[PDB]
Amino acid sequence: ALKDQLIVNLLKEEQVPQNKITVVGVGAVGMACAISILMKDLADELALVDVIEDKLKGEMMDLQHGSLFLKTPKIVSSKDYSVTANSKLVIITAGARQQEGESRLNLVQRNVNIFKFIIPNVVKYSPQCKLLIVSNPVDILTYVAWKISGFPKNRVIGSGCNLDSARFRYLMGERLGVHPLSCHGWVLGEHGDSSVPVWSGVNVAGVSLKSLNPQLGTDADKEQWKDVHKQVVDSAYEVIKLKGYTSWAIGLSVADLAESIMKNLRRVHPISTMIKGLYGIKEDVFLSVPCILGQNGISDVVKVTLTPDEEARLKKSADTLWGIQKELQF
Amino acid sequence: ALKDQLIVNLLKEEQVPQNKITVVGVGAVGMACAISILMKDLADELALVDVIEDKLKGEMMDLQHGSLFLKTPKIVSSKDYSVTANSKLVIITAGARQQEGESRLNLVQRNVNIFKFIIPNVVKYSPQCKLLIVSNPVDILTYVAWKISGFPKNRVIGSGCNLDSARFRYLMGERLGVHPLSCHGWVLGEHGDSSVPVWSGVNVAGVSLKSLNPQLGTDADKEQWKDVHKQVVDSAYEVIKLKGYTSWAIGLSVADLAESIMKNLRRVHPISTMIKGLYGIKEDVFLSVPCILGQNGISDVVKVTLTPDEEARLKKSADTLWGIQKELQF
Amino acid sequence: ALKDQLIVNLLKEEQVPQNKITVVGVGAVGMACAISILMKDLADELALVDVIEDKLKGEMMDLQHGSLFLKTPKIVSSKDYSVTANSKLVIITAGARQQEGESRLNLVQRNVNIFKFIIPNVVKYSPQCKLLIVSNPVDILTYVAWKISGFPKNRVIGSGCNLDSARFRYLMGERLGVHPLSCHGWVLGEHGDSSVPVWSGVNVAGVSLKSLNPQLGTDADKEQWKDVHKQVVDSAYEVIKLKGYTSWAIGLSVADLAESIMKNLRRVHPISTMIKGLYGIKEDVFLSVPCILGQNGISDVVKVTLTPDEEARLKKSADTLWGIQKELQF
Amino acid sequence: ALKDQLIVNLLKEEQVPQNKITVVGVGAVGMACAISILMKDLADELALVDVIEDKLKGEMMDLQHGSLFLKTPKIVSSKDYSVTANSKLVIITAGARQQEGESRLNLVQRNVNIFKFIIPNVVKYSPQCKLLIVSNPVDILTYVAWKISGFPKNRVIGSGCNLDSARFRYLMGERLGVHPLSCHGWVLGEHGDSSVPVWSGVNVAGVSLKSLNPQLGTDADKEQWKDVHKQVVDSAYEVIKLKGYTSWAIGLSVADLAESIMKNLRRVHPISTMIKGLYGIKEDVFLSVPCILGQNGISDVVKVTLTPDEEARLKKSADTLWGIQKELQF
Ligand SMILES: Cc1nc2ccc(NC(=O)CCNC(=O)NCCOc3ccc(CC(C(=O)O)C(=O)O)cc3)cc2s1
Ligand SMILES: Cc1nc2ccc(NC(=O)CCNC(=O)NCCOc3ccc(CC(C(=O)O)C(=O)O)cc3)cc2s1
Ligand SMILES: Cc1nc2ccc(NC(=O)CCNC(=O)NCCOc3ccc(CC(C(=O)O)C(=O)O)cc3)cc2s1
Ligand SMILES: Cc1nc2ccc(NC(=O)CCNC(=O)NCCOc3ccc(CC(C(=O)O)C(=O)O)cc3)cc2s1
Ligand SMILES: Cc1nc2ccc(NC(=O)CCNC(=O)NCCOc3ccc(CC(C(=O)O)C(=O)O)cc3)cc2s1
Ligand SMILES: Cc1nc2ccc(NC(=O)CCNC(=O)NCCOc3ccc(CC(C(=O)O)C(=O)O)cc3)cc2s1
Ligand SMILES: Cc1nc2ccc(NC(=O)CCNC(=O)NCCOc3ccc(CC(C(=O)O)C(=O)O)cc3)cc2s1
Repeated sequence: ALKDQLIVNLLKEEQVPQNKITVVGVGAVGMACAISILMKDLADELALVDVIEDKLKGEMMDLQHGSLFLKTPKIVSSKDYSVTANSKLVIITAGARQQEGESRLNLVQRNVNIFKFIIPNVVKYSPQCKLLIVSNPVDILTYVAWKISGFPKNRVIGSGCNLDSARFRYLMGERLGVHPLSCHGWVLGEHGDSSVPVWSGVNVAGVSLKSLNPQLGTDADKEQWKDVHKQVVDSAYEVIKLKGYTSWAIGLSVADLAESIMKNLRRVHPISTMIKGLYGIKEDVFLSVPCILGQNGISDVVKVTLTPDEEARLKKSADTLWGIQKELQF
Repeated sequence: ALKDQLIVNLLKEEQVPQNKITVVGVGAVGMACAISILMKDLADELALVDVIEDKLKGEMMDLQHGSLFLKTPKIVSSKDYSVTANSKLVIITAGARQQEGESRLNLVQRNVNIFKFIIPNVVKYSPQCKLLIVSNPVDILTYVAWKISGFPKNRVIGSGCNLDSARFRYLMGERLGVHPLSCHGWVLGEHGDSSVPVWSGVNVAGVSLKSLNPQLGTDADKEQWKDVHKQVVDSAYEVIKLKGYTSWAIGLSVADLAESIMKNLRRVHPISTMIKGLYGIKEDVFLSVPCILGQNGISDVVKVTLTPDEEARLKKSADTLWGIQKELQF
Repeated sequence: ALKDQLIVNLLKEEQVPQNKITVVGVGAVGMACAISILMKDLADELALVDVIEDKLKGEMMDLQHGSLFLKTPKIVSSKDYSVTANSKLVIITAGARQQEGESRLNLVQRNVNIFKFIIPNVVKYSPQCKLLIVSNPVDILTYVAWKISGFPKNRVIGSGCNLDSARFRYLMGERLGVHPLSCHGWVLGEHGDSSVPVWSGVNVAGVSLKSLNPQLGTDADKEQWKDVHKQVVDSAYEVIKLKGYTSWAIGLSVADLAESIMKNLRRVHPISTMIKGLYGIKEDVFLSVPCILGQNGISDVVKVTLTPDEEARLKKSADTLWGIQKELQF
Repeated sequence: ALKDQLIVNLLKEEQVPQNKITVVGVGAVGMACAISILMKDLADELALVDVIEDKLKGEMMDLQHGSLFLKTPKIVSSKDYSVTANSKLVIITAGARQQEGESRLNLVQRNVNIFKFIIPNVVKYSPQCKLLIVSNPVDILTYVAWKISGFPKNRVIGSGCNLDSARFRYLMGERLGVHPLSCHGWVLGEHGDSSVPVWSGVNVAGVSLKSLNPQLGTDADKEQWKDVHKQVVDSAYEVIKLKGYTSWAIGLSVADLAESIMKNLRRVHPISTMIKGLYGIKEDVFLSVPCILGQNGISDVVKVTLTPDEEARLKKSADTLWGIQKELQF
């Protein structure tokens, strides 16, 4: 053989991948996550899983053809979950998506049914994984993935409001003529219609915008900053109306979270987690609050100081989500 | 105003972008080129152009929303070519695509018609840009864009065989158990069924595979390495059949060329250029040969020593292209 | 020639660089600025300048030998300023450095004299550049460089407190178990002994540390957070005592500024700029305040709401600098 | 505590890093390896070891201070090897370095004595690590480290000719006006005076320079390409004569090797390995040959087909190293 005439093997020792990531679902969101992760050099192996065999194989092949231009030496795929073995991170992007004028909360029964099959199959092969839930409704589905997997809460994370806050900072950046990296502002609660803009923490270089304009984000606001949060809520629906779905911003948001987990950065992200005990919330509600994210998932929660109004709205977001949780049959 | 209570403006000046890239066409190919260019931090401004307004705006907004995760501070879009003013590089991804089982050569007239409108509009707003042609049949469309633009040949580049070569190195690497970066092999001529594998130059660490296997790539080869090239040829068809189209591999291949251009790397890439005078070729045929690629586009061409068999194959590829090319009127 | 047998030249176009950066001074600081800039791929051309012929050539050569691992195709050096022609960014690291126990302010006469020679020569060859002053005392030398150059104030930037702030954030991060990227805090004023910690602005996810601990930064503070600032002020001296000089942190700080400038990011950095007209300062004092940094240098200043105490501290920093500055002759 | 008012901890756990790198020795080379590894985002933990306590603490602090601009969340140091625990890769840059005009082989006994202390300590704390030997004479010290460690040969690697080859490629690139990435040349054998240029493998885009110029690298060669190899051999001497030592190029070469290891790349590098069984070498000689490098270190070796003269030159290099490997007492 040519290979043996060219190369002498000196070590047969087959090995386990050290930094493996799995993406479940090869729809537009799943593939945006995949390409983003590959372009950030986060994994030594990427596995893709779906139920549509041809689409799955075609997606994997297309990525494989780009290997010369990447630094992820192994890209694999299968409808079989054995292909996901030894993953450090499992990203769940499977399920029904909302039509225009349909709530993400309306996806609940359909996506819980899909999760009942995916979750156990996924956890089985990767004892060291963190579960990163992207599928909607993300908050409810992070709670669902937590209850089905039986994982500790630190290991089960929802992409939640990382994208909402990225949109909030883009929009604030645009109004102020400043890069989003230097515009700070938090959108917490549901990754949906009940999200909460934390006006009290909106700042540039530590300067509170609300200290400058105390009416910031109210109906009394001369510059109607509330319209920025309105634009954040309406973002998915405006883009869906235009191109039929969304994929790039979410793929980059998910890759941002994968980077913190894979590199143990311990950076703070507004992501879906269990908030029972915080803000007088006594139920097992999952929703976005600032979390410290690293190699063991969420190791810590940032206790944001909310004004009674921001706190009322966060509790309103938690009540909405709890009501929806009351519909779950396991 | 809040902005004025927060920020003291010291310079109101609206300066020209210095590293601008335009992508014409927001189909799956154009969007893969856009995402890859953004992940590679190649541009300070990205412009998108298409004819379908909602789609175009939606793609732009989706990319805009991921700004927090990027280093490209301005992403714009319009059907109007004024949006492309002062681009350093304009990437053409517009046009008809082949069906599964249809030659790229069969798109010629449809894409020539579209190029008759696109090219003068690009030239009007960026008369000093480098034109990178991706639309199929790439080799013929590069010639057509060169004829329409009136640009010198160095500034009209076709993505050509950059991808065929990346696929060849991926397959070679998978057979040898070596990363494609360390597997060298060139696929030249038409980015199509008449491409030419240069078996004489196929190597690992400067070790000629042909010196180890004199029948390498021939019908008489025991290991049938010619099948690797057949897999390169069938790549697009295979992927179109499974997923419906191709995008990721071409998007990374285009980002690779954009990088050599934007960064003046002077790396060698197998890309579409005029080959009149080489290998006894008399006509204005454009096809892939190893080119030195930098800030002024194609400055030089590497003279590959071809065997009588490889030469004959390239001459036939040149022959197939001119047969279509000669008939054209625009 | 072998080059002509291998390569056919198609274009004899001289080529002018598009993203050229010059580093004046090949001392530990200049070289740490160079390697960081090179590893962030910010330039297509790097030029080095010094007065020690041998040191200059050796450093230039050592960088050149790493070319295969870099994306900067041209590395050049000379004692002649013609080597720096057409730079977009010129980083000044030439000058005397302070001993242990000596103030950066004591370097003023030696460094003003050196700048009288350097600044006109840089300005002669790069009329479009941004001048980035690193040499000490940075705040006074920025003013000196601005007065000599004839450049508008937006294009004369001091590295200032970008380092002091990175140090503050690292220590804050270490205390909190959070990445410095998520620990916000600002050190303004002189890059020196009179720098000002803006406790009122110190926060994690928008949560004011001073709201949780009102005693923050005072002698009354049980956790002695004032010590974080004392460690920031003592940093250079502590590191000089241990290693003989500082280089890695300043090099990364400078490369951070180079990235916002070269890439037109419009990020907010605490860098040296004219403060006349803010905080009741009546003289042409240059010190660090949060600035929007882009392709035209400093376009805007963020007006920080300082507590009376923090403002008095800032005004004392300004007084300290003017004391030195008013005694200058050039 | 302010930390606890701000943060709620979910999980008080053992933070064993997953991608840990140790650099032993904080001289100019060790620090160039450290900066290059940090700027390539290869590790989640960097540990520095040295015998000079103040110099070590100063270097650690200086890097730590640049943390905000990095993605390596923990940088530590100690003279005690407990700090190196659970390293994936341990880089040895400790020992005497050569003076102007002193041979690397002259450092042999001083460094062997140092390796008798270092190697058992590294092994005690990271028994499963890959050992990357940089200290000179690297070929000999890789054999020394292998014998002392008792590690299998795949996990004991010498930086070897990776730098000699990058230099050769830079010089060839400069001569041809092509980026070093597209210029292929291999320098094998000792990283020093007896290194071997493989003229038969020198090429651009699979085009052999020797087929174009049959006298390439010989005395008869009109263009004197043998002078390119002489410059590779003289490089460290020329740079030591100019700047006092070398650092940038080796640091970048070492980070390149660290990248193949950490990311399981399976790239081919000319590195120090046991060559017993090749080219008529019957003894335990370590020297550079092309090696497939990944997560298990060197798993395979490319059998380079050398000319009778190139083979003779390699046997000569092997004879030189074995003669001295016999000068060893440990
Ligand atoms: C083996 C199996 N086991 C189960 C178990 C349960 C279910 N259950 C359901 O099927 C749930 C009901 N389904 C919906 O109502 N879906 C709403 C439509 O939403 C979408 C979602 C994604 C795209 C992809 C799209 C893009 O990503 O852009 C593209 O790429 O084409 C398009 C439309 C099915 C199976 S199949
Ligand atoms: C038994 C079974 N096993 C499997 C295995 C795989 C699959 N495969 C798929 O179903 C793939 C196709 N479907 C999807 O990709 N759906 C996920 C969409 O998730 C999101 C999440 C967030 C956004 C962001 C957006 C918004 O929040 O709306 C905004 O804010 O912009 C958009 C869409 C099906 C099955 S069935
Ligand atoms: C304002 C205008 N001026 C003109 C002038 C001329 C023409 N020219 C023609 O249309 C002539 C007919 N062309 C073909 O025969 N097309 C073959 C099918 O090729 C494709 C190509 C792309 C996709 C898009 C793809 C993606 O977005 O990735 C997806 O999924 O839809 C789908 C099918 C159109 C216009 S519109
Ligand atoms: C007057 C007018 N102005 C405009 C302006 C914009 C648009 N917009 C579009 O046309 C967008 C939709 N169309 C496309 O995206 N088509 C481009 C397809 O190009 C490629 C190239 C290479 C590959 C790689 C592949 C292969 O080579 O097959 C392999 O090898 O894997 C695949 C597809 C239409 C008009 S009409
Ligand atoms: C053609 C010319 N025209 C002029 C005109 C004026 C002046 N003026 C002065 O010379 C000013 C007087 N100098 C001092 O008092 N120096 C105090 C200590 O400064 C340092 C600085 C750096 C290092 C580290 C550095 C290294 O070791 O060199 C490294 O490699 O990192 C060590 C000590 C010189 C020239 S030369
Ligand atoms: C007529 C002439 N033309 C030339 C041309 C070139 C040269 N060449 C040199 O002078 C090179 C050697 N000199 C230096 O490198 N000195 C500048 C050091 O600048 C800094 C800046 C910041 C820090 C950060 C640090 C701190 O602030 O102390 C902290 O906080 O950690 C440390 C040191 C001399 C001449 S003379
Ligand atoms: C018991 C003990 N434990 C310890 C622990 C730590 C330390 N610490 C140090 O010894 C640090 C200071 N010493 C060094 O840094 N020396 C190593 C230099 O290594 C190289 C390697 C390659 C090149 C490349 C170059 C060339 O090959 O020359 C070219 O080709 O450009 C240059 C220099 C001492 C002891 S003693």
